[PDB]
Amino acid sequence: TATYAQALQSVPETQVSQLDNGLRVASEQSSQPTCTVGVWIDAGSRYESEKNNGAGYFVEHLAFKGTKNRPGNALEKEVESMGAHLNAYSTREHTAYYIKALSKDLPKAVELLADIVQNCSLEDSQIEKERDVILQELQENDTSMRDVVFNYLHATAFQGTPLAQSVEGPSENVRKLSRADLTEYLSRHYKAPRMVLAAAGGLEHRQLLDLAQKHFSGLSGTYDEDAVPTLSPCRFTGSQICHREDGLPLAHVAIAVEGPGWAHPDNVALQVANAIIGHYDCTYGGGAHLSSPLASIAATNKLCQSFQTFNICYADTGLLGAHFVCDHMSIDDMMFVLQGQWMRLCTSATESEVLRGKNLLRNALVSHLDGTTPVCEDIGRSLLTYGRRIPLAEWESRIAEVDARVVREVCSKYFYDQCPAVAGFGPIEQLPDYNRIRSGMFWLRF
Amino acid sequence: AVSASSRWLEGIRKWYYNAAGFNKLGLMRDDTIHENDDVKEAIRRLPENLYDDRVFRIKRALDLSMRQQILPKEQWTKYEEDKSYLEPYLKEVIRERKEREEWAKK
Amino acid sequence: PQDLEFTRLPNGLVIASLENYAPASRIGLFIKAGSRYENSNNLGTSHLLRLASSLTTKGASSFKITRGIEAVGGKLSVTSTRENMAYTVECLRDDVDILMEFLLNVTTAPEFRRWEVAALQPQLRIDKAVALQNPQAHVIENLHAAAYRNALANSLYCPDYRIGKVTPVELHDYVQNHFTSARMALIGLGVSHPVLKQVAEQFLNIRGGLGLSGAKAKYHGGEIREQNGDSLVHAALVAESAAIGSAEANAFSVLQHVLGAGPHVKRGSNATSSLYQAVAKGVHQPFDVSAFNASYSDSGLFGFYTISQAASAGDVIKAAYNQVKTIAQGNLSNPDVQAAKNKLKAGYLMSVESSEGFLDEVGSQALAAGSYTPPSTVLQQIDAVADADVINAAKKFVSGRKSMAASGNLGHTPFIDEL
Amino acid sequence: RYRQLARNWVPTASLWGAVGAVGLVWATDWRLILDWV
Amino acid sequence: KRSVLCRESLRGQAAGRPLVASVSLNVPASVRY
Repeated sequence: TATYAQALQSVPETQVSQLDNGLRVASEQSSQPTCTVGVWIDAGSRYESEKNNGAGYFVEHLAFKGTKNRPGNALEKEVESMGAHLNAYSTREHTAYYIKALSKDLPKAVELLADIVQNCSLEDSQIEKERDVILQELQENDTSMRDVVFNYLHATAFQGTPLAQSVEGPSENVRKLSRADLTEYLSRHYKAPRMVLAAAGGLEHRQLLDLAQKHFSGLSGTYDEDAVPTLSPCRFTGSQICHREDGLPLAHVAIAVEGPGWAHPDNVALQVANAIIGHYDCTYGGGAHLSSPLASIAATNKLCQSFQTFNICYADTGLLGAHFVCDHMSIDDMMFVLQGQWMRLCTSATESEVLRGKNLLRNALVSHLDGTTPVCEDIGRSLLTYGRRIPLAEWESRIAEVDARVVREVCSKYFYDQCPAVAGFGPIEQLPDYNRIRSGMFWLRF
Repeated sequence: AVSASSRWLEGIRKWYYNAAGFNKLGLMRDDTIHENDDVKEAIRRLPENLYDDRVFRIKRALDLSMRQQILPKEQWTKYEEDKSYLEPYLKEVIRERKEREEWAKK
Repeated sequence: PQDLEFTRLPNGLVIASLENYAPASRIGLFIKAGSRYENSNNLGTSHLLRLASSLTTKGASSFKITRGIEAVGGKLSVTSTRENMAYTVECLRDDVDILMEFLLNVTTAPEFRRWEVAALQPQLRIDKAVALQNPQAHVIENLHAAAYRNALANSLYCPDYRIGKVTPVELHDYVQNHFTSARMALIGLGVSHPVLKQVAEQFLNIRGGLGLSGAKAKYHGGEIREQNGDSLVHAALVAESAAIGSAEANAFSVLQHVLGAGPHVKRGSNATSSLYQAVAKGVHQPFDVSAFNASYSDSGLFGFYTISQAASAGDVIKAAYNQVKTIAQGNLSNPDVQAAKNKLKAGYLMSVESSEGFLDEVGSQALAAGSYTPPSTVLQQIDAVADADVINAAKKFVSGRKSMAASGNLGHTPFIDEL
Repeated sequence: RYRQLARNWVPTASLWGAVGAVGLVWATDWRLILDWV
Repeated sequence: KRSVLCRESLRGQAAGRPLVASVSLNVPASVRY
């Protein structure tokens, strides 16, 4: 026998460790076969200037194509030889490269990763080859309404800020981009303490720490002169950005209220809140019986195709809201139910309801952590986000303090009387007038 | 402790059903129901046979009403043949909605 | 701490359990009913069954079932393949009992009401529609229906003409014949085996022999071609692989990887992938291609998949073939087999590095063998493959009845006689 | 039973009603009610 | 529909035990290999 709480407390704690330069070393042990070592660098798209708006993201196509040590296809081959998959993901705040591989392969694993981060053999040929690729990716991204809309959203809520630029970057900055500029980019942002070397699985922390190739460090200040925030608050202006194309079959809407940074007591309570509204698709087995009203209504009345609430969390900014793709004649009804849900939430939450969302959260938060890759990302990203804590067991506690009053007061800070950030990609012809959406965040009637 | 009462109760019931226009009309007690939201969903759940039948009997009924004529003595609905065919369906529908209501308390 | 614990009953149903440390437990009843269990008159009933898992059953109304799991933040997944149908059930340690009594109703007490089953019907189209968005699904599907004749050539997704015609008796009959004791395997990731058994004993004792659907295997070379308007064209080329959990099979798997091109690197190109290299050299700039490898109880399918443009279709297609011909001509050096191997080994391990992964792997094995083979042993088996063996298996593709399925503008797609 | 479900509204509901009732009278400015303040 | 123009293509099917495994869950839904 064993009970949830118990299990929680028993989980393998994460060991945070540091090199002389600030290289951060973390790791969760399990003495299991596979391992996923990763280096989670935290210089993203929000550091880029207007020109290098897509720099970072361009580095990421060269990351895996040569080191002065390992030229043309020597990374992949070796990676292929190793049998460990190698992925590179890039966010507006966080670039990361990781390897998946047999636990016995750490030796050449961590070597490889380290190698990758530092030496990247980038010739004019590779730059001009990547350009063509990028430009083609961009064209492909335009074919994705969800991706088109979610950018939009960020550009309008972040209008007039470095944060509102596409990680993919501006079309023509890809063309223009000077070869010298990737260097400065890397040079200036790849310097730990930014970086974290994380990992999970069957390894011994001790050895990870040691294994870290101590080759280059943070070439930065020892004093406050550095303290000028590179992480300067970003205005999250409330506007809307409607982009009507009656040629497309369905309609994308992403509506938001600005939210907390990464770290905040309100920030878990919110999640419990979106537990309640939930998320929904054409294929959900429960339709009409789902316990989330937007879900039931939608299910019942063929109101939408798929809808999902989100909490986007950034240091000094946050995007909260949901997003629904609906026929052209259903935009308004969907807008009505959702906002409706919000309001109800901050005035009328019932303990029942909050308690169910509570529990949902736990699961969401436990099940994600199943597998090696997943644990590695949490550990890496956790360190630049929330700093060097791994709030895993805390969660349940924090989640536990949840009350129907807690959830109600926490929701009304961020959604009530607050001005929305609304983007669509029409048929938006029926999409609610900015003032209508606005008045939906307060309760006279409806 | 209902022996005499049950028989007596049964006796009272036949007279009301026979007495009622529904028996005379030829539409079974179930077709006389007030069509409301629960009845409505039970109706929808009926088999083609069961269901089409209700449509004809109400068809024949509303036709008689329109003409003010009663059906022949030979062709009437006899109490002993109480097809409570709606009942089954109707029950659940309510059953399901009671549950839903109850699940919504807290 | 405690390793799994299988147990075959008198009925013949398998059950396993692993009290893990962490907070999340997940049951999964895998019933042996795949899509291969339907006939011409029964096609599309697994599909509907898959989608009817929240309908009223004997002890639990559709409402209770869904609001119930919501209550507690659980998820109920009903996954199926051509051979099996896993009924997954996740939830919090403390709530497994509330949840299990749901899985049991859903699976042993289904009550397919004319009215309820009728509402669903339309969901089939919606479901089919979304899954047919990925060329992979319709081609892959078309592949199975051309290469087989009778059982495994039945697709997962209801045939357009059947949709509204899937009757209640049909569902009730499929459950009855296939959702039975001999074909079932319980599997827990965070439950007590002692208490699991009890329950298994109390609720999973139903009789039903195999093949009341019409079990049997057979391979038949054929080509299904779907013309489109899309620039890109997909096509599969496949011949009878070796069977499930057999040496030949395993061999194939290892050969698969020698050519197999599932990128291990984001934005990265394979240097390892022979197919990719060979294809690449004779091919244009934009293209993509991968080794395909399927294995089922009573036959397999091995061969490759291509994604070219309209006028490259052939070039790619042949190029791929030629290269796989090379290995069958004998040309294959030791260095590459060992890399392959280690690639595969790595893969399998990662595959089971997750709860969901593990729970599938376990159940899966339950239905095939009747026990749980540990990873290590697994790993040994793959290693045993001979560098020749690989070639030998590859010989078989080139000298095995061909069966292909393509989509897109097919001006430049080789036919059987073309290659 | 019912009150617990509507408790949040009860507090919020109570405030709106008092405000609404007082406001109408205040806009209305009936003399008898006002005399008391 | 997602444009498939570049080198990025990396889809082709072949797993260990599972092959072309389709999931339908009460909450989520998908198609793997």
